[PDB]
Amino acid sequence: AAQRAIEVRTIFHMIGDVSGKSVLDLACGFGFFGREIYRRGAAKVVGVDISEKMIELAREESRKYGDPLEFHVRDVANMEPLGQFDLVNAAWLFNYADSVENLRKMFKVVRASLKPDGKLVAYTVDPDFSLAKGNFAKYGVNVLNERAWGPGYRHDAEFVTDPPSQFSFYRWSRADYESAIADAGFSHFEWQKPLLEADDIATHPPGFWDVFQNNCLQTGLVCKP
Ligand SMILES: Nc1ncnc2c1ncn2[C@@H]1O[C@H](CSCC[C@H](N)C(=O)O)[C@@H](O)[C@H]1O
Repeated sequence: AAQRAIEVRTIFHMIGDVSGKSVLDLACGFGFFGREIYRRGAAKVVGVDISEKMIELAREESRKYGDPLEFHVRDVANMEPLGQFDLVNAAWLFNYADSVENLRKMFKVVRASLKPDGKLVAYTVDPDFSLAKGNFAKYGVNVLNERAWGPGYRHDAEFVTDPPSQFSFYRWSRADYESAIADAGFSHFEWQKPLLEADDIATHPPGFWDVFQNNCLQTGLVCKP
């Protein structure tokens, strides 16, 4: 999966120095980002996922490496309050909101989870992605279709793995994201193009990254109270 290196680089560029910070890792899966955030010096990391199966995995991972991550099974859109943190990290949370209403609830939960000087770092589907402009299979995500779903779009996809793992997500428009951000009470936000570097260009055949730059499936997003 060639895209994961760039995603990790972009996320940690947005996060910056985590030393001594408290961190809430939303849609945490098995804990990849929260666990690495801790490795780089975070004071405290809490992970939340809606899947009991994923949290069971995430807890076994922390047992294997002996790290102090704490995990919770919760639906972020309807989340029991969990305190306030210096940093909320949300890699692949918002594209699982199945309605604009649910996207807006998620941004409100995030804002309630933030200290006044805190920040949200998020990775999500670029609203401008258009399936016709090029698939993302060569970067690790095979987008199979694109269907209108209310004011947004539904995509069925699969990770280019063995076996290829199927999943489904939602692409909400930039205007709906920015409305959810503003109405949740974030005074500032910035979209972050993924940090494709000269080193990436040099280590791949010419033009390998053209579709990635012309029709990126991913985007970063940083919001501050
Ligand atoms: N409403 C919701 N609340 C919390 N977690 C959710 C959710 N909808 C989907 N998820 C979780 O979000 C995850 C997306 S996969 C991303 C996992 C991890 N952040 C990583 O980057 O590796 C899945 O584990 C899924 O269970």
